[PDB]
Amino acid sequence: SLGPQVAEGENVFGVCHIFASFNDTFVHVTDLSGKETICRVTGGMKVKADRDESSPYAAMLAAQDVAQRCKELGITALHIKLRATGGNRTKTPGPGAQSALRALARSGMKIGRIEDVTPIPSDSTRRKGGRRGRRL
Amino acid sequence: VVDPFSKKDWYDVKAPAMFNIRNIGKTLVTRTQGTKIASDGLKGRVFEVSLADLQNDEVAFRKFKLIT
Amino acid sequence: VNVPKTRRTFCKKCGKHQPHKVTQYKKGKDSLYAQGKRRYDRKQSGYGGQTKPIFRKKAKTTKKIVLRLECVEPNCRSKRMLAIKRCKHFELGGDKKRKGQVIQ
Amino acid sequence: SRDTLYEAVREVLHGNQRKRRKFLETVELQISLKNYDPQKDKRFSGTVRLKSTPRPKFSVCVLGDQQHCDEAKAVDIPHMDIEALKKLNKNKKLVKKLAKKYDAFLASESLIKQIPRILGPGLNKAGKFPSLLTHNENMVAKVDEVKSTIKFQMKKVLCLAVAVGHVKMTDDELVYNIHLAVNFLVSLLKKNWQNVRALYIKSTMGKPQRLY
Amino acid sequence: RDKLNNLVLFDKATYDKLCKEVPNYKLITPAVVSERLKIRGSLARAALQELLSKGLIKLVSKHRAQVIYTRNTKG
RNA sequence: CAUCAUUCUAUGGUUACCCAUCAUUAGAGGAAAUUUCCAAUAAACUCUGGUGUAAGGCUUAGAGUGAUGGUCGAGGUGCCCUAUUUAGGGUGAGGAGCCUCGGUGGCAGCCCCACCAAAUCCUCU
RNA sequence: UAGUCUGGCACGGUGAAGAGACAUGAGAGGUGUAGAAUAAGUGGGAGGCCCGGGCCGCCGGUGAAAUACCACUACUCUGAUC
RNA sequence: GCUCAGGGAGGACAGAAACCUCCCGUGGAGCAGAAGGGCAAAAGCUCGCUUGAUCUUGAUUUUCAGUACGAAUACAGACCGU
Repeated sequence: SLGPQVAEGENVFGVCHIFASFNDTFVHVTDLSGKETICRVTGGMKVKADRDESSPYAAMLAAQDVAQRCKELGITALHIKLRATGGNRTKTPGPGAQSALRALARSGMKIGRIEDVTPIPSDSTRRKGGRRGRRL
Repeated sequence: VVDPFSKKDWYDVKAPAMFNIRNIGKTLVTRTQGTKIASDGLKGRVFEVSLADLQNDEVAFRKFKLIT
Repeated sequence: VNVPKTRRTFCKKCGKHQPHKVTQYKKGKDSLYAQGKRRYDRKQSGYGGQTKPIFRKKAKTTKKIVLRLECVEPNCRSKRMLAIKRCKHFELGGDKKRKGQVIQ
Repeated sequence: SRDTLYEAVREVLHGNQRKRRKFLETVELQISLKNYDPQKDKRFSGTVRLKSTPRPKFSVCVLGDQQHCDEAKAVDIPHMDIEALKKLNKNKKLVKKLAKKYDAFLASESLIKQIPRILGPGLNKAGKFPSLLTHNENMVAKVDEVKSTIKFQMKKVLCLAVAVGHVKMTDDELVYNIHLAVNFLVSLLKKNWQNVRALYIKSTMGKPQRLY
Repeated sequence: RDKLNNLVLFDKATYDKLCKEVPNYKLITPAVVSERLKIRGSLARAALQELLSKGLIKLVSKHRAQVIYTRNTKG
């Protein structure tokens, strides 16, 4: 947590890999690369009941705990890669996505570039569930 | 029981001269700790750098994988 | 049974009755240089297999509990063994049995 | 353990070069100790006897009312009776000066129990122990602590500091502060294996010298 | 649980407190005098008919439900 | 009548060493939630001795006197749950270890009342 | 008990790199209150110092214990090797 | 020092059975256990103090070969308890 970085105005970047599935939300800051990571706290790490692991509140608590951990190391700004469950599963990002991004837009982190890395298959394997689907 | 982030050297990422904006960002790496070397586990990192961050005033829908 | 940790009994060296300190006897560790254990290993070593009997037909379940009497008067400090009859349960000055007391 | 030097024990008259001071000097000595335990009963205590008058200069008080009154009147002693010892040892808490004042006391024989009251062993459990013996010898018995052995104790720094010699006496009894010191503290040996590495021989004050 | 046991007649110290410290206030109501000085509400009314005819209080409002007194005026 | 603090004494006290504490070794023991009881059950930690490490009165008996014919005041002291989290909502039992007469406010300092913490935590619930 | 598996010793050698040790020669290096003063720790000691002359002392005071000038070992990080 | 099992007669609550007295009470109870023997100012019951369940030579009895072991009986020398 001591870098020879110029301290005033010139920003120090990481990229936060916000992976919002429908049953958990992962706010995970890494470097510019992704190879070395900085902070990772999830929805389920904060709120201790399984149904509100994916709540937008649980994802907010995470991104607040991410951001204040990220200011100790002095990574000022964040690039963003938003991600849904993806593959053959759902491409619409989870409910915790926006609240978690807003949480480190309210914390004090500068926002770099936002994109989707939702692992979109060109052409997929077979999907879990039947011919007749997931009945209820 | 100990901080792993205590022992992170902070290295600069240079873009080749064909691009305008030189400095890309900052890459924390664990120091040489006996066998495994700082430069060793650093010489294959991809950087997904947008053109707008790399060339001065141009399109911001093009990215460039640059490896150390 | 139950034996008290104190016993005003005969001390051989003192030649009188003096108060002793009662403690349960245990075995010592077998010396590796006792003549029998030396003879054993010389015989046991090499080929021939087990040379002397291994007792297996274990019949009795309790010991003759032995007391290690120790003279309290600090010039003497002489000791002797005091073997008592076989008993399963055994304690040193546990809880004196009382009379006119309710068994609840 | 054995130092074994007795070879050509002179050249300690090279004193005018090692010294350029003026005053009362004490030719002190420190010994190299290795692999010793501070906390446990690793015991390095008692006294190592010198025969050859080292002459330690400290504040001495001797308690009695005997021949040792008029025997020590030829020493110029402050000889004191029992009815001045109460005000010496009453004020031990409030009065901010060091109350004992004099860095030696005494328990006698014929006065065997000098004082075993609350005003007595209050003194033998703060330092400066009333240790020196004055049985019925009655020929010196005062100056024979300032003329007798040098002392050593154990503490939790693994080291030792002791005063062996002096400026005042000639350089023939100061090698008898080596001869009758190192002949003992070699033979003074328990299983603190080969404790004597080497002997950092000193003047009072000056440049390094080596014997062993 | 907690049982407040007030004085029906004045302890010597409490009348020494009531005939000293009560006119030093800005209000004299028979419920504050009762609450504060550990005396009774009816007794605190009986105290202030006597201190009325001493001329050391000030009768501002008197009603059956609520009588109010205050300190004697500055001048 | 009880307990502590004080000095004065007493043929008294082991000084390479006494005692309160810190610790480990040597034994005895529960209320309650849970009902309808029965006899259990099963801790937490206290009491007395050894030994050992800082200061320095011991623990014995007599007398004078600190604070009470009756004392301390007499009050803070936990866990549990919650996106009212400098706050709100619970209500069980029984065990040892600590600031001092607080500061501020309101009719001020007394009587009251408010409001901000000191070290509390272990177990059968 | 054959064989089998396993560890050690010998045959059994060269060269580098890393690490944990350890001897050699060093710097930084300790803060119950309080004394004006980050009191490692003992043997000091009212005694020194330099260009005829001054300072650190001593006491006052915290504590079981206070420097100038002689040395050593306790013990925490760095750091060089025939 | 006491007398037990059991019975009779009484006595608030109290009944077939709690407790309290008086009377009868040869053992009809009890003495750790199997059974037999023994036992009433005791060998039982309740208290008091205790460690003779200690130390030591021999002899003897029981089984018996008249050998061991176990168990036992009379002494003797100590030291002890009551």
